[PDB]
Amino acid sequence: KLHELKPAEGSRKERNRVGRGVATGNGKTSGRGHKGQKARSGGGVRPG
Amino acid sequence: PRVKGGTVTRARRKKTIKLAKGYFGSKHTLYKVAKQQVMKSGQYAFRDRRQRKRDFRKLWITRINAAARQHEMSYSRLMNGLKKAGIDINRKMLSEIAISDEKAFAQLVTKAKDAL
Amino acid sequence: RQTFMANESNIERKWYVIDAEGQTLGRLSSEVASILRGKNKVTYTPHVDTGDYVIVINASKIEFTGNKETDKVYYRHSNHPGGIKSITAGELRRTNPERLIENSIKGMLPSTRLGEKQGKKLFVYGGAEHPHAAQQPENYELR
Amino acid sequence: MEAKAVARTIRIAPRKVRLVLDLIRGKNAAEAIAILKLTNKASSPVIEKVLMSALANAEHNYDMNTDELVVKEAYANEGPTLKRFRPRAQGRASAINKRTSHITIVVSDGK
Amino acid sequence: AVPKRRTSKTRKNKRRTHFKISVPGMTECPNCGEYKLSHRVCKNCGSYNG
Amino acid sequence: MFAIIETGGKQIKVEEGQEIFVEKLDVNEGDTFTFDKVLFVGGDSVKVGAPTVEGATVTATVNKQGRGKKITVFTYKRRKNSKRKKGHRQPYTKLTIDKI
RNA sequence: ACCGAUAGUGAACCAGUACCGUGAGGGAAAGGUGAAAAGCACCCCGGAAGGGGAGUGAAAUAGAACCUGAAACCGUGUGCUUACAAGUAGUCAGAGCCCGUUAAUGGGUGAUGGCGUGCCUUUUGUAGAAUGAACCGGCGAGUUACGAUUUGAUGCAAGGUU
RNA sequence: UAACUUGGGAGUCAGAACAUGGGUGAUAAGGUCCGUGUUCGAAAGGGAAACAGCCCAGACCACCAGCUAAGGUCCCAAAAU
RNA sequence: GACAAUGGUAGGAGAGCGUUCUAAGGGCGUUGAAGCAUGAUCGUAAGGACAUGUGGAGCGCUUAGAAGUGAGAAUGCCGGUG
Repeated sequence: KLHELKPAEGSRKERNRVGRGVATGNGKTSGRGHKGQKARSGGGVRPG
Repeated sequence: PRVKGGTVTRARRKKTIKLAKGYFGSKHTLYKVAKQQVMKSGQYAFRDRRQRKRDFRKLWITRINAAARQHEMSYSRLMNGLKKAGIDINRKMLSEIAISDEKAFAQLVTKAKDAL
Repeated sequence: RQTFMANESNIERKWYVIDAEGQTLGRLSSEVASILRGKNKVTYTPHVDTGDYVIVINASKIEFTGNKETDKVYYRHSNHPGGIKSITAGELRRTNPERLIENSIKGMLPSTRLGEKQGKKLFVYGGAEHPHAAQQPENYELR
Repeated sequence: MEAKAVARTIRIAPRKVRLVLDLIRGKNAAEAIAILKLTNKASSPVIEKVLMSALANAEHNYDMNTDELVVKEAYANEGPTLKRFRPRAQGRASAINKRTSHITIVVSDGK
Repeated sequence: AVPKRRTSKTRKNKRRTHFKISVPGMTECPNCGEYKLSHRVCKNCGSYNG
Repeated sequence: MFAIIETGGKQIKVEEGQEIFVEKLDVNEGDTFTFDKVLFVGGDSVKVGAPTVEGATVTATVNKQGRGKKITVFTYKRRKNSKRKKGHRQPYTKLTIDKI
């Protein structure tokens, strides 16, 4: 039926959004830290 | 789809202004000023709720001591006597009977002295 | 919640008289201050005045201890640059015995709106006669 | 019952209008006219016309007598502002506000 | 010397306690019948009697 | 006369023909409950002693099983981005004394 | 499973227009009466603008500065309270006075007592005299494409798959 | 009542005071560099007048219930003139 | 039922609230929808109802899917007003 659709259990998960308030856990710094090269937009160092 | 704001920001800010009814000046009008006062009010209530119990216990002891001084004996000496006899009546009930029935409190004082 | 509270409609105030012959200044003041605050009554209420009026006779002829006659100094300031004044306890006792007793007692009371009013019920007289005979003051024995 | 008159968008600042309005509240009809005619203010001629036009309504649209009338309400509101500019020193300019007001007068027979 | 803090409307209303005008001081003219300024003439007929 | 009873931690003085509020009990609405612990009995008669009076129960009638007014619990830490909000309603029991 | 007038082309209106520069060049703000103009005949205050009646209309506080009409901010009247008092302006306790609800151990105000030095950022450490905000409203920041790895679900299975 | 192994995701590399053993300085510093503990950092509550690091003690929520620690019992200010 | 645990910055893990659009099913509305204002109401939180005034034509509910999905700070941008 098109008005009772249930996906398989354990097969769907909601994504994570950062910078959406402090109660979520990733509000201000969005999981980056404080004042570093890795805390800027543009990446860090090369994989090697 | 473009999700534009509306009827959500306004409905959430007016709840804070309603909680600040009766404040002085802009503290009941402006959301930014009123929001800070509500957080302070909540912090104060949590602290004062537990502090309220200490204040009322100290009031009963003061009234008990004054009533005991009229029988030529002290508060720290009276409470020691009651526990020897095992009266097991708290300060709240001791204070109420010391102003309602002054004759009833005299009976307890005599019993405490008998037990030394 | 059954704790009794006192208000202005069920409070009775009395008048007492105390003589200061051969009493230490601080020891007389310690007991007097507890009477003005109503701490000796069983219906004590911290936010309502429940005290009694106090009359103190013989402000003079009060005794100190040690060398307090000339080694106890009272300072004050007139809010002007360099203006500070002083007086000894011995000089103050014979020039103004009433102000000496008042200051010692009033310093033992809380400095609030209610405390500033409870100190208005104290009467100090240098001699041995008081003009408050219309009331019914009783002699008070110190504990 | 009550008769009223309103004048809208008068080129006078609201703060200056209220100075004369507080002198006529609750006054007699002839007393209020006399006060407005003997004061050397800028809003006195304007307010008087609103009062005299409010008395005319009470005598024509309603069957009242204009000898027991009193002033029950008298207040000034504010309207749109005319925004001008004035050149100051060093090449910059400052804003100038030309404010307007709405003047209302209510006369009541009583009862 | 710029103001350090914003002035609240409680202080502003207190300051304007004495900012007011009063009645001119009018008296009745016993020739015209309506009020006129003291020590002045009646505007309706120009009668400064007495 | 008056009596002193305990209904868990607390102690309260009661008289005949009086409504009291205590903590939640297992009793239903309208049933009859009795207090088996009395520490003091006063009034016109001879004051009874302690720790407990041998006998001398107190009976009362249950009126309702309600809940108290909601209270908000809010705490936060300055400059640390920490806060918490909670609500609490405390159930109670309303009784009316009819015999001591 | 694109926007709905701060969005969508810079431009929903006669916009590359106003306006700014010697010049190349830069570059806006402004949508809505009502189904039908049926857009107030006539009376009163003026010099006029405006207003009060009457009338048209379901509605005129829909009167062309015209659909609804929040906040900052500015004025009028009222119930309680305040001119001996040292205030991050609240919270807990509490007499007195005025009312009556989504009817519940109700609402408004506040004589007195206790406790109590804003928020964010950055710091070993901030009431800090270290930074930021005049106030209110709107907009304003981890997304998509192609590859790699890991976890869960599902189909087949020495085969699986376009 | 925890340790070890293999895999997914991080943050951190400016620390401070107190007690103790030292170097350096001047048996100076709220000085500086090491070893060993506690606390703060990231900890509210009580005491030291106020006072991150000292003493006692680790807040799930509600009550006008009882006993204790550090420090205290003449008045402010609860408890022995 | 019996016992045990529940202070927290950087950061890791889980369960949830609300907004816009789409599919299917089922509803409301000129005897009055959204929006706006007030109220002494409900849940452990983000939040959800009901009544009364204004308003004059659209809007919720259940299960799924998608994202221009949540504002107090950037000497932030635009408009209004002290």
